[PDB]
Amino acid sequence: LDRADILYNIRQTSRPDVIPTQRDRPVAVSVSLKFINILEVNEITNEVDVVFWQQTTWSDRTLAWNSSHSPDQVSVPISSLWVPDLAAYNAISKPEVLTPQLARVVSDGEVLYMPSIRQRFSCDVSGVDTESGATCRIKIGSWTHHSREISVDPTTENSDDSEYFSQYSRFEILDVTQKKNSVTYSCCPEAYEDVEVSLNFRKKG
Amino acid sequence: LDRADILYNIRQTSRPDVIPTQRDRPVAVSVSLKFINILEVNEITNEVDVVFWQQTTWSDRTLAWNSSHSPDQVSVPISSLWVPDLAAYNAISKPEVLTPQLARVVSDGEVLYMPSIRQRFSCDVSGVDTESGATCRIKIGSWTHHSREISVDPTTENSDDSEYFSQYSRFEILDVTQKKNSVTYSCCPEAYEDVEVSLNFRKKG
Amino acid sequence: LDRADILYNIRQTSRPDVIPTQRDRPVAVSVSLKFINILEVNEITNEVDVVFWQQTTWSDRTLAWNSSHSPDQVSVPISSLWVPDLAAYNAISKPEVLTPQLARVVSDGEVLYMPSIRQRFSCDVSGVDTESGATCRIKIGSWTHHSREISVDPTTENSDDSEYFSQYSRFEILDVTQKKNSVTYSCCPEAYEDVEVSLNFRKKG
Amino acid sequence: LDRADILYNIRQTSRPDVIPTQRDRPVAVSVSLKFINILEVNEITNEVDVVFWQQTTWSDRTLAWNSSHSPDQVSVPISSLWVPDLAAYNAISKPEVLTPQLARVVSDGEVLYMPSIRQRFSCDVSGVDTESGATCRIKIGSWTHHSREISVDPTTENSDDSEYFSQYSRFEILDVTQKKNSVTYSCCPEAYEDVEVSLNFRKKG
Amino acid sequence: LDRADILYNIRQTSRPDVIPTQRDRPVAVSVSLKFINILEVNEITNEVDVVFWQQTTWSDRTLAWNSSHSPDQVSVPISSLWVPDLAAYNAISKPEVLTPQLARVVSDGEVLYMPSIRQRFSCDVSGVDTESGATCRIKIGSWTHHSREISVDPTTENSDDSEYFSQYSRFEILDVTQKKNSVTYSCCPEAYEDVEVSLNFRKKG
Ligand SMILES: C[N+](C)(C)CCOC(N)=O
Ligand SMILES: C[N+](C)(C)CCOC(N)=O
Repeated sequence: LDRADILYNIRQTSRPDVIPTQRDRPVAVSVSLKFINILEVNEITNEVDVVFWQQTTWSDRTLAWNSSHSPDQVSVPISSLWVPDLAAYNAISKPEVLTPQLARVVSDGEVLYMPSIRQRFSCDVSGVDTESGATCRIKIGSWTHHSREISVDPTTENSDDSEYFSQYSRFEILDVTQKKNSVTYSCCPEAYEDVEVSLNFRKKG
Repeated sequence: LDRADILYNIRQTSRPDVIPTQRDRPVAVSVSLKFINILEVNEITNEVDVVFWQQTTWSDRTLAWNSSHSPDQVSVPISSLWVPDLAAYNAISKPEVLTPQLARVVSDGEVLYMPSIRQRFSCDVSGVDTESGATCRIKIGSWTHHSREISVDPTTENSDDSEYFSQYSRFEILDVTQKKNSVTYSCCPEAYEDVEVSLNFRKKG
Repeated sequence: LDRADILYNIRQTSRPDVIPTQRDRPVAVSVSLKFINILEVNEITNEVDVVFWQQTTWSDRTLAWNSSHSPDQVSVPISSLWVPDLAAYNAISKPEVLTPQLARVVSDGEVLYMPSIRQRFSCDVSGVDTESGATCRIKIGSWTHHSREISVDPTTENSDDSEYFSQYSRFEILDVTQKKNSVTYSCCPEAYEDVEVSLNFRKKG
Repeated sequence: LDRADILYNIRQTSRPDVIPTQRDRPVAVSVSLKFINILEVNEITNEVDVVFWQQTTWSDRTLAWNSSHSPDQVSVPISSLWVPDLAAYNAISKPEVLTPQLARVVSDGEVLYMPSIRQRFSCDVSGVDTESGATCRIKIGSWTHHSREISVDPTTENSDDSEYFSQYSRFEILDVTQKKNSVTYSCCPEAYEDVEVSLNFRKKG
Repeated sequence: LDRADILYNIRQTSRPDVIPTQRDRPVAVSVSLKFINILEVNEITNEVDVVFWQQTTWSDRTLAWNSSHSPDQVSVPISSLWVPDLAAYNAISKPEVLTPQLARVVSDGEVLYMPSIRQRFSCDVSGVDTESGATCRIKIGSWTHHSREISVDPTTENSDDSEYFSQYSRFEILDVTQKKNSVTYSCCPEAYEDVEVSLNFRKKG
C-alpha cells in the first residue's frame, strides 16, 4: 500500500471526535515534556513563560494498516485524528503551538504527536536566584475524560534533561522529574488523571 | 450503542442553532465560577484580569440515548451542540478559552461544559490592599435569550472557594458569593436573567 | 411551526450575501451606540479605547414566518443572515466583538443585532481633564452600500446616556448625541450615509 | 436579473484561484493609497504605524452580467472573487484589515476593493520633526505574479493628499506621490512590478 | 490547456496530505533565508525579532502538466499543495506570514514557495554592539519527516544577503552563511536534516 492510499483511508474513516477506547480499557496516553527554553520569569507574580516539546503518545487501532509492502509510518494532520484533550491546569495563556500540526502514525496504530509549545504558567518561582533554584510544577491531564477513559503516564527520563534546552537562555535546568496523580474534583464524581512535571531551574551565574 | 454510534448520532442530528426549549419552559442553565487565578489588578483603572472555570450546566433532551448497554457519558465538541449564549456584561476583553472545547454529555441529555477562561473585567477594585479586600462583581447572562427562554441558576457548591485557586497568586480569596438577578433593559421589552458573582479578594500581606 | 423549523428554514434559504432590498428602496438600518466603558484615553495621540453596544436594527422580509401558533422571535447566528456592512470610519483597530454573534429575529422580519464591541478610535480628546470635557466623535456607516441601498438613522434619545455605563470607569459621560449625515466623497459618485455619535466625556473628580 | 441572482451566479462560477487573464495580456491592477492616519512613529528604529485605504481596482470579465433591467453594481465577499496577491514589500506586520471584506463589482466586470488597513512599515523616518518632514516610501506589488500576468499601476490623482486624513493625528501630510517600478531581481529573471508610494509627512508644530 | 484548467486539475487531484515521494527516495527540499529586516534585539535575553523571505523549493511530479500550448507556470494557494512541514527549531514565536499564501508551480512540477515571515528566535546576540557583531544561528528542518523522506539543503551560494535588506534598519548584515546538518536526537531513532543559517549582524555605528 502506498503513502497516498494510507492517508486517504485515514482521512476517509478516521473519527477525530471518537476516543479510540478498546473494549473496557482506558486509552493509555503517555506525556513527557522536554524543555527547550525559559523565556521570562517573575518571582513577584509567580509567573513563568516557557517553551517545551509536549511528547504525547497513544494507541488508535482504527488507523492501523498492513505494512507488508508498505511504509512503516506516515505523517498525518491532527485534524484527521482523535487527539487526547490534554490541558495544563495551571496555565494562564493558551498553548501557542510553534510547529506544524502533524502527528506521526505507525502501521500498528501508535500515534506520536510532539508539538513545540510556548505557554505561560502560574507556579512556584521563589528561589529562582538561588543555588537550589526554583521548582515550577506543571500539571497536565485530560480536561473531560476521567480515568476509566484516559490514563496519563510519564515515560522514563534517562536522557539528559537539558538535551534540547537552549544554551543561550538566561536560565539553566538543574532537574526535571515527572509523577502522576488521580484527583477527584467537586464538579464530577470520577477520578481524573494527571502528569505533574517538576521543573527545578535557576538564573545562571 | 457504542461511543462512536452515539457521537455520530449527535453530530448528524444535533441542532446547535436551536435552543432545546421544552414546551413554554425556559432552558434552565446553571452557572458557577470557580476562580483559579487573579493575574493582574489595577486599583486606579478598576480593571481586573482573572482566570476561572465557568461551570455551565443544562439539559438538551435531543442528545439523549438509551444507556442500557452503552456508555453513560461522552465528550462532544461544543460546535456539535447548542450552547447557551452566555456573556459577561462587564467584560472588557473577549473570553480567552484556555482548554479544549469539549462538553460532557450524559445519556439523559444533561450537558456539562466547563472551560477555563482568562478574561479582563471592569469592576470595583477599591480596597484591594486592605484587610476587608476588594469586592469585584462579575455579571453573567444570556446575551439574546430573555427569561422565558433561558433562566440562570446561580447555585454554588459550598466547598472552599479556593479549592482550586492558585496558592502562588499574589492575591487570596476571602469570599465568593453568587446571586441571581432579573433585569428589564431599555433596548427590549422582556427581562433578562443573570448570575452575579461577587469575588471578595485581596493582596497577600 | 416550532423554533427548530423556523431556524432550519432561515438557515436553508437565508442569503447572507444578499441585501434585502424591498422594491427599489434602501434598506433602512438604524444604529445607536450605548457606551459601557471608556478604558484608555490619550490626549497627546488623540486616541480613545472604548466599549459600547452597537444596537443595529433593520428589516429582512425573507426571514419572516407566520407566527399564528409559533414563537414570536428566535435567536440566529449572524453567519446565517445578511448583516449591514457597517464600519466605524475613524476606527484604528478592528472591532473586538465581546459577545456571542447571534441576532434576534422577529416573525415579521425585524432583526436586532447588538454586539458589545471594544474598539479604539482617532478623535478629539482635547479637554478630557476639563469640566467641559472632551467631545469624541465616532462616525459609522456602510462601507460599500451607498444611500440608495442603505440608509442609516439613529434610534431613540430616550435611554439615558450613562444608563449602562460603568460606574467604575475613570471617566464619566456628560452627553451623547447622535445625528445622520449624508456625504458625497470624491472617490465615489454616490452619497454615503452615516451616523455621527458625539461622546462628550471627562475624567472624574 | 435581480441582486440575488447576480450574487448566486458569481458565487457558483467565480474561480478565486484563477487570475482573470484575457489573451496573453496582464491583468491591469491599479493601486492607490489614501492615508487616514499616522499613529506611531519611531525615528530611531525607522518604523511607522499607519492606517490607509488601499484602493485596488481591476477587471474580471467572468463576473459580468447583462445590466438591461438589472442593478449596475453589487457588493460581493472577496472570498467569492479572485483578488490580486498584493503585498507591501517593506511591511513588518501583517495587514490588519479594519473594514468588512466586501468588494464592489460593476456589471461590466470592474471590481473596486477598498479595505482600510492598519499596518507597520520599515521606512525613512529621518527628519520627521523638521519642516521638510520625513519621506516614508511604501512599495506594493504582486507577490507571485510577474509583469506578464499582473501589471500594477498608480491611479488618477486629482484627489487631495489629506482629503481623508485625520485632523486629530499628531502628524500632518505635506505630500503623497505615487510612481511605478519594474524590477528584475537576482533570483528570478522575470520582471516584477510595483507602485511606490512616497509619504512626505511631519510632526505638527 | 489554459490557466483555469491547470488550476482545476491541481485542486481536484492534489493530495496536500501526501509527501510527493518518488521511489523510496527523499523529497529534496531546498531552503534559503533572505533577510529583509532585524526589528528588535535583546542582548540580555538573547532574543531576536526578524523578517525574512523563506525561499523554499521542491518537486512534486503529480502537479505536472504538458506545457506545449499552455502556460509554463501558475500561482496556486498552498492549501491546494503539499508543503514541507518545515519548522525553525529555535523559534520562540509562531511564524507570522506577511504575504499572500501562494506558491508558484512550474509545468514540470517544481514548486517555489517564498513567504515573508516575521518571527522571534532564541540565539546568540552577544557582541551585537561590536565590530565583529553578533552571530545568530537559525536552524530549519522538517518537524516530522526524517532524512529518508525529506532532505534539506541550502540553495547554491552565488546569490546575495544584503540585496534585500532594509537600509533603514538600526542593524546591518556582515555575513550570512548556510550549512546543512544531519542530526539524530535521543528522542527518535531516525536522523533529521536541517539547514543552519548563520546571521552575522551588528548595530550601525
Ligand atoms: C475538573 N476537570 C477540569 C478535571 C474536569 C471537568 O469536567 C468536564 N469538563 O467535563
Ligand atoms: C440587553 N441585553 C444585552 C441583555 C439583551 C440584548 O438583546 C439582543 N441581543 O437581542
